[PDB]
Amino acid sequence: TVRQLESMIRLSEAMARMHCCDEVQPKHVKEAFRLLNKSIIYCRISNLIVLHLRKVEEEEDESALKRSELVNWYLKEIESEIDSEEELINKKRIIEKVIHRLTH
Amino acid sequence: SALKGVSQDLLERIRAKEAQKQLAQMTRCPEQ
Amino acid sequence: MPHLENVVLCRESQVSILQSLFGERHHFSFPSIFIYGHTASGKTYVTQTLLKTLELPHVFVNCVECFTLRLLLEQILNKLNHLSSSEDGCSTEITCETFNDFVRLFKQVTTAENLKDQTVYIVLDKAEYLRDMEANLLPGFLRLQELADRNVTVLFLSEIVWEKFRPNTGCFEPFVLYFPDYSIGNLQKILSHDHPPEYSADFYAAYINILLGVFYTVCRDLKELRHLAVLNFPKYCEPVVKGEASERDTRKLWRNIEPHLKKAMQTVYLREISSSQWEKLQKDDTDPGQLKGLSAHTHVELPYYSKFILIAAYLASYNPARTDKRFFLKHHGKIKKTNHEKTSNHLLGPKPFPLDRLLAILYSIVDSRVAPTANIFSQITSLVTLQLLTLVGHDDQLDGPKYKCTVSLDFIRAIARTVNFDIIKYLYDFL
Amino acid sequence: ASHPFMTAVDLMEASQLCSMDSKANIVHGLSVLEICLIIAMKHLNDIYEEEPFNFQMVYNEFQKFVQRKAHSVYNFEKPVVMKAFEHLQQLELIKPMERTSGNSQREYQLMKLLLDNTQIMNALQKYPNCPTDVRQWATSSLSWL
Repeated sequence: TVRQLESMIRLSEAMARMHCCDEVQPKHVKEAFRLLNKSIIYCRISNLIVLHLRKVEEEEDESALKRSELVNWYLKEIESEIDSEEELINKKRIIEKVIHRLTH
Repeated sequence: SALKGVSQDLLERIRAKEAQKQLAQMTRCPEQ
Repeated sequence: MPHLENVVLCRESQVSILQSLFGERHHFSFPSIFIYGHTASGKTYVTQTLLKTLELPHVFVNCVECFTLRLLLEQILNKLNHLSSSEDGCSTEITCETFNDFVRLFKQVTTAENLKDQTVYIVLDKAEYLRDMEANLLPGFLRLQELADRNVTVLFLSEIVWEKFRPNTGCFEPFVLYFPDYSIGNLQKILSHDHPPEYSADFYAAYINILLGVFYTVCRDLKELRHLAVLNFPKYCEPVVKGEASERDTRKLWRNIEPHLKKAMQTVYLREISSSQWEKLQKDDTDPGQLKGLSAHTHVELPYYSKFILIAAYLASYNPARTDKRFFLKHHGKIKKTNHEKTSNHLLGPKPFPLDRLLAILYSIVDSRVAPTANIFSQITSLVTLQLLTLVGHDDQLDGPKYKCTVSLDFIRAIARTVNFDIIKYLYDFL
Repeated sequence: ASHPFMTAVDLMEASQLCSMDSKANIVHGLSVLEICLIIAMKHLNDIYEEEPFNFQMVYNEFQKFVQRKAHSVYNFEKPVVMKAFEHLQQLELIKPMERTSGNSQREYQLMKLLLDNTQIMNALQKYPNCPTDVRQWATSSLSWL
């Protein structure tokens, strides 16, 4: 109720406390949102993929192919956040495995 | 994409720049 | 060919099996062949085509149409004298009822040159209701080759597996054949073969793949998608007739059809959804609050003193016969038992209640007083025909019979919100 | 008309088709609805040590798996649950204690199971097209909400 809602605001306020961020950001409040769902309890890798593509395929005003012959179109909105090292060769053969869930 | 699509070199020198500075800091020495 | 292989493109390993058991006319086989499948339609449609192609003597009888052994053995001979010889037998009937005389009269019919050294096929449609009668007719077909001494092959097309009709003294063990299941790669091609002449091949097959991925998790038989895809044609070919969409465009027709499928995919295995569901909304120009068609049982017409009968009787079938003073006389002393939660209460089913409970709860829900006249107790027996309350097995006498319940609280909340009523605050399980 | 002699190949294939598990191959030609049902009563058998139970208890856990999942189109309605369970009635996968009530509705069944806790686990790797979010729920003993 109200006693638990005021505690969630403090979690988002203290989330950007170590990152040296002044104003709060929407990407920091959703971090504690997942802990509230799993509070009463390689599968974690498959969770951050479904929750990411759902927020992208809901803003295109048009629709092209990007079905079977254009499997590399779904890699554009995800390579922007990639800025490490091993997420280019090792994770290259992993993209074709997650997309197989819709094919079957 | 990256290998078969576009960005053949734009997303290639990112790891090369990070791997170049790591080979220059090997003489950092732990006790220093 | 048009209906033997084009119906299911996954029988390449079964045609060479049945044809190997046939051979010629003077070739024999097992007296009983048990073949069980799924949906009770895939193995039946292929039987009517394979037997009508090679032109072989065969009949078709059913064990569900007749509940007696006298009529089952009579229909077999009625469809046999017409093809026993080259000419008809003057349309003569057979009068028999003894099971021992069945093997005697069958030998006299199979004496002509047409059924002398030929294979006779006996297809028993729906062979899963033979255990209801006697336990002696099961081994009769397993040992028919020894008794009748004729080339008779009995076929079975039942849904139940073989290891379920085992008698007490055992029987002959024949060959159990299992047809392969409907493959995902072969079901897509059989649903697009029956293309109408209004379209083509590639243009028509594209509208099937878009519906298979969304109906594979909720349906599996091929006969269901055959009668459902035809009904979706009048509600999908709208941009084609108007001319706003040209040919070859499978990436722009899914956007306009998406809102048209959210209110139709939740009704699987139901052929009621047709051209009469949305027609009921046209006759509701005044107050569209009534729901007719999609969950029409939620919004129905109830009398004034009868709508409270189903509401009051719902609490009398899930509450103890003693802990009922909490909703009438609040001047008692509650113990607080726990205020256990996962008990069998409200989950085992309707509790048997007589008539003394209904005569003390309807006077509290209504506002003013009500006189129990003749039309007050009329909703007790009239609702039995309407299928709203069940009886405790056999019929009782008159000294206060017992009744139960039938329908849960799926539609009780919809009626209570119309005559200003709240039932959630009256349940005993939800403290 | 193309076998002049015999070999050890025509005799091995004829002995396997008449000895396979006829109680484990009937689940391959199913969808996901009835597949999740037979696993639902399997989890209830571990907590209820030999005792009957009706069908309304299976509906309590149906709306429990809908959580911890993103908002998509996988959610159903309500009448599909009784339609998916009725498909197992014509297959004789459940058996009453001794009496089938005539006035019983879609709530009082007290049925059980006609399988075992061995072939149900070995029939998962051979089933075609197994989702990743469904197979993990069958192997585990329900530890999440």
